[PDB]
Amino acid sequence: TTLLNPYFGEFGGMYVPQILMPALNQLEEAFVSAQKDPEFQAQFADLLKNYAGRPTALTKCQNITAGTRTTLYLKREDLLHGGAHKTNQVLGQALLAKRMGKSEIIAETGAGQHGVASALASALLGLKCRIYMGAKDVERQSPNVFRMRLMGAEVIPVHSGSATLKDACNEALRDWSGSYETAHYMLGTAAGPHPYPTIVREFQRMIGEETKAQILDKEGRLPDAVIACVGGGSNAIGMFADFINDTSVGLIGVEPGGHGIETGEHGAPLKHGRVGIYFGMKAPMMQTADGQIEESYSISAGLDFPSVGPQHAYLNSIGRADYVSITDDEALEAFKTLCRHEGIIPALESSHALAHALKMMREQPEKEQLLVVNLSGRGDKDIFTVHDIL
Amino acid sequence: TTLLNPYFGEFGGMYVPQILMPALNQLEEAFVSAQKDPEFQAQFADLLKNYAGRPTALTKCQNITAGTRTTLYLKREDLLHGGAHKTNQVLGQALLAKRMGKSEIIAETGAGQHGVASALASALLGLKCRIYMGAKDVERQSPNVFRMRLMGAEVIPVHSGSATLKDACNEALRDWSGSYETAHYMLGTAAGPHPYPTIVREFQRMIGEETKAQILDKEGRLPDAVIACVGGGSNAIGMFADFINDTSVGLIGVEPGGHGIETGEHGAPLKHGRVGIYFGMKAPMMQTADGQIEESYSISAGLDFPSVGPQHAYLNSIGRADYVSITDDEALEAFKTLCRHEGIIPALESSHALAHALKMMREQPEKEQLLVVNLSGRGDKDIFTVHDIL
Amino acid sequence: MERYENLFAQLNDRREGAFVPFVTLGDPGIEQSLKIIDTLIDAGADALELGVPFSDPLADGPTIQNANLRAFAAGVTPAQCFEMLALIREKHPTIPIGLLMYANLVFNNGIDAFYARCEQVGVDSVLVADVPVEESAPFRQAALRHNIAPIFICPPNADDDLLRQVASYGRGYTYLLSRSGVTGAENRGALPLHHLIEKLKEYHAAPALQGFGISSPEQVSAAVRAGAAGAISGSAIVKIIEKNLASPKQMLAELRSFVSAMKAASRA
Amino acid sequence: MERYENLFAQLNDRREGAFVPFVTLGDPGIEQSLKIIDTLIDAGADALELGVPFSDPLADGPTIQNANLRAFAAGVTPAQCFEMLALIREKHPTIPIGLLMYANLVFNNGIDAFYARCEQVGVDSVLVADVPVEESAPFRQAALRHNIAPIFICPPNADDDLLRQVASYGRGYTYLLSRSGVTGAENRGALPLHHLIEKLKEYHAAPALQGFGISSPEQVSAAVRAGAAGAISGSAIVKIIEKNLASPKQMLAELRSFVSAMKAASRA
Ligand SMILES: O=P(O)(O)OCCNS(=O)(=O)c1ccc(OC(F)(F)F)cc1
Ligand SMILES: O=P(O)(O)OCCNS(=O)(=O)c1ccc(OC(F)(F)F)cc1
Ligand SMILES: *Cc1c(COP(=O)(O)O)cnc(C)c1O
Ligand SMILES: *Cc1c(COP(=O)(O)O)cnc(C)c1O
Ligand SMILES: N[C@@H](Cc1c[nH]c2ccccc12)C(=O)O
Ligand SMILES: N[C@@H](Cc1c[nH]c2ccccc12)C(=O)O
Ligand SMILES: [Cs+]
Ligand SMILES: [Cs+]
Ligand SMILES: [Cs+]
Ligand SMILES: [Cs+]
Ligand SMILES: [Cs+]
Ligand SMILES: [Cs+]
Repeated sequence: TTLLNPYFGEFGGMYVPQILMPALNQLEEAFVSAQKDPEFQAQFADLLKNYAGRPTALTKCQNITAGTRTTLYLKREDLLHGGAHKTNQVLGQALLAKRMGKSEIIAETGAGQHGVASALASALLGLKCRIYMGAKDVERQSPNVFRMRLMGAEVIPVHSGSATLKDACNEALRDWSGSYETAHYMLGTAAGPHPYPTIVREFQRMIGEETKAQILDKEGRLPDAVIACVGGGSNAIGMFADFINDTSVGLIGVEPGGHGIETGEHGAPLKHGRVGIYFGMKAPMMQTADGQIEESYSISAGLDFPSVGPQHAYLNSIGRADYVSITDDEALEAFKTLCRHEGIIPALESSHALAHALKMMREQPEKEQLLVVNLSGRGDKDIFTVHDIL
Repeated sequence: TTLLNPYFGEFGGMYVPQILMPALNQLEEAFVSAQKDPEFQAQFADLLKNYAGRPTALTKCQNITAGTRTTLYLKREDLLHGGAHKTNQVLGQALLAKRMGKSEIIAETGAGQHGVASALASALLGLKCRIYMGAKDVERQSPNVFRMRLMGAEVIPVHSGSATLKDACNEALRDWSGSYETAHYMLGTAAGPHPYPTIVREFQRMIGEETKAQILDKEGRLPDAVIACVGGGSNAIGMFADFINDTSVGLIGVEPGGHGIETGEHGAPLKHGRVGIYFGMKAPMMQTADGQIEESYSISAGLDFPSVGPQHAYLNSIGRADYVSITDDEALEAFKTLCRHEGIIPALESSHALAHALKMMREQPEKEQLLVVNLSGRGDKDIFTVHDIL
Repeated sequence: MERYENLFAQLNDRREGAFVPFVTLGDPGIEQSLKIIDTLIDAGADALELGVPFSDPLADGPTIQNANLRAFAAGVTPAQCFEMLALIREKHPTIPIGLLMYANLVFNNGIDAFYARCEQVGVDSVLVADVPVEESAPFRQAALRHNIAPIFICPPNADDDLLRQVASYGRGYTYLLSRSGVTGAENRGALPLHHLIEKLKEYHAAPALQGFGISSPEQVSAAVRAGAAGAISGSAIVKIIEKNLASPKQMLAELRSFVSAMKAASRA
Repeated sequence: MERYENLFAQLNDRREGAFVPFVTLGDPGIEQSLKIIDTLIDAGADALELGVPFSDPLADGPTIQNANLRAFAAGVTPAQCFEMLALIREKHPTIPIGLLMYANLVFNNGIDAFYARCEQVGVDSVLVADVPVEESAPFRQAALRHNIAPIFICPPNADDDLLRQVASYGRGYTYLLSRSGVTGAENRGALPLHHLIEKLKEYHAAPALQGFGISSPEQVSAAVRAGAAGAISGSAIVKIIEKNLASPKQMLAELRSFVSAMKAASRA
């Protein structure tokens, strides 16, 4: 029994061990209560404004689109405190934890951005934060690991399974299944068991709400399409949510194509996986023929996960959103192009979204189109990766 | 002959070779014209808002001041595009360059932040940017050098003299003395020959203007003191300017104490140097007994310069501003304290200002005081430096 | 078939509890795993709980995580597990055999087809560790269509609605969790709450087996005394495998000693 | 003293231009620099322009930057430079000696005291490279109080107000820049604008010496033909020092040859 629908069509659900159901029900109840509580909303709004820096800018990018009929805006989540959109929802989840009376936070992380976001919110709000990270990711992400530790978080390497993000997800749930009475699990994306896909969407939806107000102010009309990269689904659903009922507005999600879909080295389960049950949800995933969870790949660690949040699978199924992929090389070109033509260094994650918008423009340069790309993060973190390739 | 006063009391002036005087006069005239031009002002305001992300937040920091009578706010220039306050004035100087009809930009840089800021503004606004950087600094600042190159700027190592910031300053002026007809020199701080101390103050003064409006909104009264670090003087004069005539508001500038003033390894010329003429200005500087320009030192590259802008020397002389110093170790402690207690990673430059505010609080914990620290930049860039020490 | 029903009737007639070991199929290889299982049975196991190696066993602690890893290092697949299961059943016609599954391995390629294969090889029950009662409908329905008992979990904190659901939906045996958290001998659980054991009987639930953290004969005796029909032990058994990897003969001897002692504790 | 006035009167009587080399004092060491300077004089230099090594020579290109560096590598200080200057004057009583200074070395420790020391050792002029006429008042006043000619620079683009100021404020000679930019033989300047040379004479300016980029005898001849009283050459001279560091005798021979050729070009 739940207060809210745990499914988006066939996708979603609460596929956790029985022992964790009371934790999910408690969290859902606290969320529903918080959403009706003007004091909670005012607290959250205050942190977003005065601590995180909202609203973020909407930047028109004229140099990139010169000589075409594309008008391109970037929603500047790269300017949020922490350098990515993740800060929005960790602040809301930290306030939910406190609403429930909990003093500890558990979080998983792969790229390390969610671990840093969780650590900063926990430092601010007086929570004791522990972060699971696959040992292979710990090795690759020294800067983020050091940031987490500077913020006072405990970083726990995970050596089981493939020692990467899915394995850290599992370990966070193992911990929570024994510690839920005192710890909140701060899941890092719009995926996992209900109520997380819903909560994370609602705590990211200011991205699209602000974008709508800003584009109406500047252009007097809604975008033709909004475009966002899809790792687990949070920045994209945050951009999409407020436009879902504006039927004219295209919603385009961009999965990582890695070395190319045909190579199998990608992270594009929505269009190239098949439905399975894992991480508490029924959702498309990359899996072996006999149902073991597969290894995904992207140049960008933030997109590198073998599944995707259930609301995206649903929006695709009904045709409300379209999903495409962008390869490593296409993302790298978009990264270089934005640096040189706009003086903005984008996250490689976000560069997938930008690369698809650039393709939309270049393929049909006389097509009139007003596009918004969600620039989910800054790319300072990627300069060596990009350096080591070029 | 000039339109504006080139001096602040005895300090300042235009100590350049005769050949550069027409360039300075032309720049002064263009600035005076731009300051009266509502179109220029609207363009500049638009870039600051929609590209750079202004206004920046003013964040109350309750955890740090718990149990004392200090109330501490941080002005969040760390949230500006680029991660430091430097972006404000490079945008204005790029627009001045275009107003004058110039197509090229020259800039000096030591830490590399100004080089990156200049490169991003030049990328955005269609200018061809070349950056001088002492060879010793190039070696130390690979990440920033790579950012500059990603943005399309030419980075020119300087091997003469001490191969560091003062030597890059000299080389930028050597270049300008032959190229002024087509290039603008984008000086990186509120120092150098008139009109640069004035221009840079005016293109940074939104820091203090916003701070005033924000603190009045939140507290209903002006700060007891505003506190800023002093490398060349830009972020501090940007914070101070709008408060100079509010005689109750203390203005505190924090110079780098390095390994300690008594060691001579510091960058605190205002309080520990003596007046000289260098870099186009009469100002306090660190110099040998017979007048060679000395080597400064700080853990923070952004503060590491043997002089200081002339308006700070003037404000000190009349007692309007007070200047203090903070050692490497004190800055490091403030850096760690902000990370852990507020979830904000401050630049090591800005950590000098924070360290002094923390001392103000800790030394007199029952003193009622409302303080604003200018958090001039973010400290992602410093995490390895801090790592390698701890 | 009626393997659990027949077992519990026989044990009741002897005033005896069930002792039910867990192992991972194919840990540390197929041949050795078959020998391990025959040893467990010969030493007195009343029933078996057998895990199919899965990439992401989120209800298992490190001991069983490592068993899954060893099986994968030996190349063990679900198809090989079903071949093992058919062989085990052909040797041992009456012992109840339960699988410990994760949902994706059941759902992957069709829920109905999975339970049909279970019926073909002679499995008696399936416990899907990451399907709570709330999500269980298609699993329990397919199980029952193929004469497989779907096993459900009763947490020590279970409220009345949950007890009623577990009693109604489950068959074969009711899994009584000794504590929250994940599998592991390193963490001992509580005695079955007499309220839980009694409510389950009131609601005509399948007989209860207590599991999680059971590693000593005294805990087996205690579970039965509290009203449970028996006890399950996994990590304690798998630790003997792990300790003796380099000594396969010693491994079987230690498994035999341990199981004999655990089974002895269940006798009245 | 009246050393420049006497020199220009003597040269005018011979229809001759001045040739004035620049070197950095103490490059590549004190003893060798003294020998270099004696060689320049013996080879026909009419006057000298002598740089005091400074940490930040912002009007100098790489050749002279490197001369400053060599002098510092030899430990050369301003005090040692003044000792050299006294010795040079004691050997050579009539040759005009001009210093090329940067402002901090003059201001450091008192402007008046600096020009007093210049007078004591017998210097005739001081050119402060980073003090434009607009900032020059305390420098020019102190110079004149100590019988030192303050030298000012006339850019090729100089407007009328500037020409009038340079004519009024300067003494000894007027420095006529051949081009914008910094010192260097690698960059040749223009012929003196006849408008500039003529306006300076109209305003009764001190006689003009053209400098920057003068590296060949033909440029010396051309400067004089355009109406300048002479020409200054620095980088071309300093390059001979740089090329011959390892061969001090060859260095002096090449300096002698070069200066002789440059001076020959100034003759009518
Ligand atoms: O002795 P231990 O502590 O290793 O426990 C062994 C239990 N093995 S098992 O197959 O019964 C078993 C039963 C239920 C499980 O998870 C669930 F409760 F979520 F369903 C996991 C394993
Ligand atoms: O032959 P070059 O090109 O090396 O020129 C040598 C000039 N040497 S100098 O002392 O007259 C001399 C004169 C003026 C200078 O700068 C100023 F114009 F800004 F004042 C610098 C050097
Ligand atoms: C983590 C991350 C993503 C991907 O996560 P989503 O939940 O799909 O948004 C995208 N962009 C940035 C900058 C990230 O840090
Ligand atoms: C460059 C820099 C400074 C010092 O420069 P000022 O001109 O004195 O402001 C301070 N803080 C940050 C973050 C910097 O990048
Ligand atoms: N790996 C990214 C994003 C992320 C966190 N948790 C996830 C779960 C699923 C998919 C992506 C993520 C990070 O740690 O910042
Ligand atoms: N070294 C810092 C700040 C800076 C630039 N130019 C300066 C001149 C003087 C003093 C400091 C500076 C930077 O390059 O970002
Ligand atoms: Cs366009
Ligand atoms: Cs993905
Ligand atoms: Cs306080
Ligand atoms: Cs300084
Ligand atoms: Cs017993
Ligand atoms: Cs001649």
